[PDB]
Amino acid sequence: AAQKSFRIKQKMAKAKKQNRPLPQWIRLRTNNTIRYNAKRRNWRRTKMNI
Amino acid sequence: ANLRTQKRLAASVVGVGKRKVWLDPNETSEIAQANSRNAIRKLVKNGTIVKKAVTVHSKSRTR
Amino acid sequence: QKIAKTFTVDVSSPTENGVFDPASYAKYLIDHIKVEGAVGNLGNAVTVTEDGTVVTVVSTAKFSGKYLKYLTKKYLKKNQLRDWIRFVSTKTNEYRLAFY
Amino acid sequence: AREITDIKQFLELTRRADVKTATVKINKKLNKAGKPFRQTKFKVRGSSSLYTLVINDAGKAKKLIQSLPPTLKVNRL
RNA sequence: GGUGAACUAUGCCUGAAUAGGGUGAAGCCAGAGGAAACUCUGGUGGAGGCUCGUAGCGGUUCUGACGUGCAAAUCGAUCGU
RNA sequence: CAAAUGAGAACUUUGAAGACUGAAGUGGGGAAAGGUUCCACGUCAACAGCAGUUGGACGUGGGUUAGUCGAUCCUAAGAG
RNA sequence: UAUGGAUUCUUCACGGUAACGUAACUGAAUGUGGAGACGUCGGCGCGAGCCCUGGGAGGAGUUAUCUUUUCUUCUUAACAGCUUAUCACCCCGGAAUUGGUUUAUCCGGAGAUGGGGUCUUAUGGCUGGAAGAGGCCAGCACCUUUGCUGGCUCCGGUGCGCUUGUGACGGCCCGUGAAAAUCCACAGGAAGGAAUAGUUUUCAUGCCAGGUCGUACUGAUAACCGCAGCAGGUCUCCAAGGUGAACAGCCUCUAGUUGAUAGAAUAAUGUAGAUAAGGGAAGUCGGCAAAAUAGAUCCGUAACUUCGGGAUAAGGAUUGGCUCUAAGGGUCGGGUACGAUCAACUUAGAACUGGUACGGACAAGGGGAAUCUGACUGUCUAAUUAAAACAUAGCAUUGCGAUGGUCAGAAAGUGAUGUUGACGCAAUG
Repeated sequence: AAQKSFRIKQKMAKAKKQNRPLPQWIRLRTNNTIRYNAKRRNWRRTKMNI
Repeated sequence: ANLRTQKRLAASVVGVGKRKVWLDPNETSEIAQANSRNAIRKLVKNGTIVKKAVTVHSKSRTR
Repeated sequence: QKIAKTFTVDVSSPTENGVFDPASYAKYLIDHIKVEGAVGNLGNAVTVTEDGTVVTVVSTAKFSGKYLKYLTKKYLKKNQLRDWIRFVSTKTNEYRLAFY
Repeated sequence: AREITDIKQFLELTRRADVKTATVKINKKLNKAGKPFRQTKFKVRGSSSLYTLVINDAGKAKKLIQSLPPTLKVNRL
């Protein structure tokens, strides 16, 4: 909704920042098994439902 | 090329619909470089982009 | 009531180009301008004067620049001079025939 | 936004000490179809308002533009 | 021992929406007939949980389509209002 | 239909046609809801039940400016 | 927070007969009033925008032939001043031969008509804003930042038009259609002030500041919910031309799309549309499905009836085009009975005409005679039953006079009816 609240916009911002793929450099760390971001979100696939 | 942005911009700049905006099929490169409202204004002033005339709806039979 | 509206047409450019006959164009004007609804009933109401290069139509009855442009367009379409000459008003009632 | 009718109210408005700009607009209009006169609008810009004095006489406009002190910033346009 | 009235049921509070026609209620104006009482006629007017019928709301029939569907209830015509 | 783009075009872009929605629209805005889907650039592995050079996809970014619009204030059914 | 203006040796203003007017023109406690603040429908009036339309100033289209032609631009915001109003109100005067007057019938000795005024500013007009903007044209200088230079942007008309707003009214109800914050005003007359000065910041001008949060986009045959880019569902504003009664259907303008896996062929059976000689329900549980009817005008219309209906009953006829005819209106006066200009669409006739066709597509009732049943309008089994079921008005019965009836609560210094009182509440048929 266009007329949001500040809490809703803060949640928007947090989810926006979290929605990003794995940095190319962390994949090269020693003893590192994390290959990709397993918590990725699309606005169509999964709703934040807040 | 892909001049969807340019067609939308030309409609917005010159005040008619995308159905009336005419883009020159021989200046595709120039229109492609034009990526601002100022450049689209340059184009419409240069005649590269031309407002199509309004489709006629005569009232003669009605009159 | 007897206000004389004067519409001047500059034919200098087509005359110099050599593809226009101002005398014939003016003659077409007198013999095709219709007054009250019928042609030739210009009972000394409108006159066309030719100086060779600028044709002037003076009028006391109902006459308009839109009428004059319509007549000129009809003549250039009859003579197949369209797509070559434009009828453009430089000033109010100061029309001309442009070539380039 | 406020229109001034009298020269005396115009000249007591000029010396109000809150005026910084005075714009003069030259207009062409029609008194008779054969006599298009010139109109002058002196737009004095106060803090709250824009006053516009109107003059249809070229001579009166000239005398007003002369009597206006040169200290005020006059934009002629 | 807890969670639900975002569907739906029912109140309440505050908002919004609903072409064009048919009929012609009370009230009012004039006229005719008549001894009278009164009776009659023509207008006007614009009532109704009135009526034909869009939007809307619903869902009669085809027991039509579909029926491993568009859809765990939809689609089309025909319908109720 | 043609041209351009491209390794590749039924599907992209441009032009020319032919159409449709037909102002209780397939138009222009909004409410709830969504949450960045908006816009540009690059790009086609997967997705768009054919294709794809296109995309609401993928990657990187940019973008939402108020004394006057709204909340904020008031009270309603009510909650407490 | 200061200056001007206003107000004083009659300290807190004048004018108007009055309605009331003005630039101001003290005003505490206390009290009161108003605005906020209100339903719906109908017709009428006014305005805005849109539609339509004439001349003129530009641009575009057609031009075998015709058309002064077809399409398009000619715009004015918030805000300031002046002015403009139906309704109301004042003054004079005193009315039946009652008069005024609305589309609608109400008003007048509680003072009508008439004459003269006052007011509200919805609304409109002029000016300022503001042509300097916007738009339409023409031209100039060109890997040029890109601009600049000339013109124009004018004047009308109409309406049962559409939509919206407004006003004065009328109808409806056993229904009479929020509250509060806020703002103003009045009543009263506490306090204070005047002759070298004061009173207001409800007159004008002037100075300062205005924080926080939202704001992109979709809003749906792809941005929401249905497991999905699902034929489903989901609130609302704006709304051009023609036909037509019509935000019907059908065709167009502005705007928007051209998105639904495609190519070839045209077998059977399908799904959706149709047409059929003669018969005309013989089909079938049953006329299911389909057909027939259908708009408008005129004519005619039965039984029955709760007199309102039935009723569009039943049943007939007409309908095009073209050329005419007729009727229906608004704006000025003789020295204080004769005429002139224009929009505009309704209705009724007359010829003529044609492959007797004409609501020519679209759109668009089949009807009648009965029986059973429910009075009706309305409601329900979302997703197999819309019904004769439920509701209903009407009728009747029952309880209860408040320390009460009916019903809640584990209790309660607790509750619903109840902001109620037998013309009420409660419980039933």
